[PDB]
Amino acid sequence: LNVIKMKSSDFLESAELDSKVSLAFHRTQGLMIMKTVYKGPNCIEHNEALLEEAKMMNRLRHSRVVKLLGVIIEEGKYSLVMEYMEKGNLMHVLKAEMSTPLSVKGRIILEIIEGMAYLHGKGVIHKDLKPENILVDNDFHIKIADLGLASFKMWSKLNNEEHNELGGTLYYMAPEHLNDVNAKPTEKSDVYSFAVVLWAIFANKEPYENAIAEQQLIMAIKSGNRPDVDDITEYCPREIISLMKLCWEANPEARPTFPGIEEKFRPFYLSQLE
Ligand SMILES: CNC(=O)c1ccc2c(c1)ncn2-c1ccc(CNC(=O)c2cc(Cc3ccccc3)n(C)n2)cc1
Repeated sequence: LNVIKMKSSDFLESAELDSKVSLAFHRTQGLMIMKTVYKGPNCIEHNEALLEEAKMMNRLRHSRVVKLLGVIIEEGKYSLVMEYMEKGNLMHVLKAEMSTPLSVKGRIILEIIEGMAYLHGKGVIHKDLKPENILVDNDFHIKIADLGLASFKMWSKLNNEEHNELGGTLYYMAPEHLNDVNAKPTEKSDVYSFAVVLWAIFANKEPYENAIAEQQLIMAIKSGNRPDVDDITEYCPREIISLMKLCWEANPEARPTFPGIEEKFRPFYLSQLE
């Protein structure tokens, strides 16, 4: 239940693509993901600040939030060890040859809502909610993550050491945050990202494929351009299109909270989707 101090000797591994990440087989505990944050020539000393922060992160415990299983804190090697989510990210599931049924998509949306309401209920503002931070297990249940690791203050800090040998977010970023280095993220910013995730779940693709240039898209979105609702070929219930439109509202105060989305979406899910 708690964070375990693991040793590098307890594993064997393999590389992978992510915000490096390598799957690892633990000698006695089985398959895990190891994210190595620092591998260096400098024995570092503030091991406790790194360990306490992982214990503090480990306090976010919910069925829809990725669990940290352990940490490797040793001479020149610092790694986060996490549970493996076997299907990868939500975009990989959506672009797969087999199509996800509407009932399973409905459940995925509800589970994203539950995860986000839980995080906001803990005073945690995600700032990069997007399909790559939504992980999927073999049963198609989701768990929200933060692969950039911005939420872990010291682990991010430790990565930026200079004796250490070691974007795309724009589509999901709320327009107040676009072209601004100082915009502070709010719960309503995450609600905006959820609306674009909602569109992508039904379009099975990334938004704005016809955008020629990044400054064009940034200026377009700020003037009120949104993902094309007509470019959803599959059937999206009118209730979800209405919700998507309310959540990407230009005015942040018009956007609902995740608890208010849950109250509306769950009865609809149960009555209309499964
Ligand atoms: C094809 N590729 C994959 O198959 C694939 C890729 C990455 C995977 C994975 C499978 N299976 C687990 N990963 C994984 C999970 C987490 C991390 C890094 N860790 C976190 O993101 C994290 C976030 C939190 C709590 C939190 C959540 C949301 C907002 C703020 C804070 N905690 C405890 N850890 C790295 C890899």
